[PDB]
Amino acid sequence: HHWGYGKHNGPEHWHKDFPIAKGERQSPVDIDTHTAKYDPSLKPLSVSYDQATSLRILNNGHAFNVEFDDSQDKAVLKGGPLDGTYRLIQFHFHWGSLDGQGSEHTVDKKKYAAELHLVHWNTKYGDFGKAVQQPDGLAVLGIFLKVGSAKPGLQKVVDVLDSIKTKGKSADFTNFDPRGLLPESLDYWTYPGSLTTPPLLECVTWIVLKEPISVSSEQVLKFRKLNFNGEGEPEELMVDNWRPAQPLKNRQIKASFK
Ligand SMILES: [Hg+2]
Ligand SMILES: [Zn+2]
Repeated sequence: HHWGYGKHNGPEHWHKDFPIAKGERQSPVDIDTHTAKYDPSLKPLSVSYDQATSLRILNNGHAFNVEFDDSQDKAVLKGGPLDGTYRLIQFHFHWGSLDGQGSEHTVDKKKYAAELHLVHWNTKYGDFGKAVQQPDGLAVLGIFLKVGSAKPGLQKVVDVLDSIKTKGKSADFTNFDPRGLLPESLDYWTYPGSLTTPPLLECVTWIVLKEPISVSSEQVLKFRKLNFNGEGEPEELMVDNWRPAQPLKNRQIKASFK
């Protein structure tokens, strides 16, 4: 029926409705740190989130998205391997049922507890919908989360989850600062890829940060209390909403560091 992460509608079934699932630049991928090419020409990343405007948080049935006002250049990403300005439209997470899994990208086969995706679209294309029709239409910042100390800047998100337990529910979520989720260093790996959930469009320039942020056991625990299902339906815990690593094929992963 509709895609999901269960045994009957999970990642291994996606190709039937979305043939691109077996494409040439699918994500996520395993990052082999020993064959990644240090590219000294890669410029530093420029994250300008000081004027970001969060608007709402929403349980969409596969994750929860925090949406931002992208009608103007308020929170943008540029620099790095990018040409042009990309606007932040939303961020979400992928997590596991256990601390030993949850991330989509892996480093030398290592899986993290979760992975944060900050989705941006290339402004030269006018809107998000037009951006998804271009090979350089999107830029996604991937940040790994490991279990340890609590992340202060993440608590506001955790506290509001109670209000959006089921699919379709949303809540106002203004004045949230995404800078509170960034690690200290901006060193990264980058390769050409795709969205990790259907439609799985190959329009993404992935920028995966080398340094993960840490969150407490109690913080990721609240993520696991969300439901894939809508209100009044049989409860299905929202856990393991991640896609397995895909073949790298004819692609080179470049590192901004050495
Ligand atoms: Hg595309
Ligand atoms: Zn994602």
